[PDB]
Amino acid sequence: TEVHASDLTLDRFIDADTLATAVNLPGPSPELRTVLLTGATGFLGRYLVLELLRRLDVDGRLICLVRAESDEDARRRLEKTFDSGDPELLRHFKELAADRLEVVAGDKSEPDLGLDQPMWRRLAETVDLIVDSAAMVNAFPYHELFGPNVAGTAELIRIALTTKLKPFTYVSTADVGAAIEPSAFTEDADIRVISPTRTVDGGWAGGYGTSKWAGEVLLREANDLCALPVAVFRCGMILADTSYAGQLNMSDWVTRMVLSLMATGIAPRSFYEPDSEGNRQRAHFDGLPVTFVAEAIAVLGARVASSLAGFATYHVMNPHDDGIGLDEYVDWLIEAGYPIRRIDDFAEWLQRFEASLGALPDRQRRHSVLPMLLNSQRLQGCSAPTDRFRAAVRAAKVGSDKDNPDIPHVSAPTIINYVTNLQLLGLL
Repeated sequence: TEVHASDLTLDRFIDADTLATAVNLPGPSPELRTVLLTGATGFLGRYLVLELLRRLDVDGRLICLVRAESDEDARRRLEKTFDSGDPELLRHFKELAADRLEVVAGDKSEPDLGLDQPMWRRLAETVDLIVDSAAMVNAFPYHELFGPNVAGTAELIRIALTTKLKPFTYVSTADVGAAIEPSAFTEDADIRVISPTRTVDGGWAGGYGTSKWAGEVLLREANDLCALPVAVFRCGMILADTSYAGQLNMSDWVTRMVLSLMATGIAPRSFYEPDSEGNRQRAHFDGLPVTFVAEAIAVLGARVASSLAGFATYHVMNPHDDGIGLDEYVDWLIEAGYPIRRIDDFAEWLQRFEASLGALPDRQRRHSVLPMLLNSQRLQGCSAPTDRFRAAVRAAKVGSDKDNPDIPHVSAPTIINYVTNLQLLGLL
């Protein structure tokens, strides 16, 4: 069935009194004291916990909405996130969280975020910035129910419109642009103009692209109606990195592939079409380390709450023409001494690869790329533009290198860290 942008109007989710008051609500406080974060337990979210606490002053407070039976159960579920076989991760967390961290039980999709009236009112009064982080990022079994998704974003927008206007940071995805003409899929575009309609299946469930799309559309509406300051971050593939050990996005294509290449021992000569002379063509994989992405999001979203007016979208992606793609990742694994070899003919590799995945133990096979079965050599970022995000990264000096700040390149230790992590997790 078809869902239209024109149908995702705020009046269908938020009461008129709230919407009317919001037009005359005082514009945001330029002071960043209290931040509300959703999805703190997620892969990206846990990194945003760390980065948002770093941005906050000694008088600052981060409030994490977490799914649980009680606040004790929520605070513990999040404590366990940073107690994952790395003592340095736990030490940074505890230090940064000390007296500045509040964790509350609740569901984004439930009315009032599943919170008591006094808590909800307190949040509406005090919150200076809302950060809406996708609990699942880049997952293969991505199957989100559209109803609860959309209702959730509307509930966050509602708290952003209630007592004072709140800057809203929304984690989105590059997949929003899957069905859109490449020239039209830009950072400046109104998502409602360039993508007026989508589809869901018969069970009202949507793919990653459609899920985030609806959120962007609703935020555009909040911007039109009420001048809500909004920052949308469309992320590409987000990579585990070496900041901490043991932090893996198990369900994404990359983690599954590294697992599949390792456990099978076999890679192809090239993942991409060879040239006329049969040789390996320059390629680029669009991946960013999670540390960078969390930092970028925390820094660029937090500065709206300075007091930057307007609707902003950023393409959080790796746009370098650096010749660093899937074949290089394989090169790095081989060079590190891992038991992986390559078959010349892509076609043979693929027949053997599929067969060999079928021979693996139950758990491995399940967390591999084998379920994703449905092709052929790839083709080669430079697809989607990154002008706004790149300028913002350089302007805000996002990253370690404060002299030449830029979007990083993927290097070998990041890839090797995938196998290291998979071993600690028992999967290899």
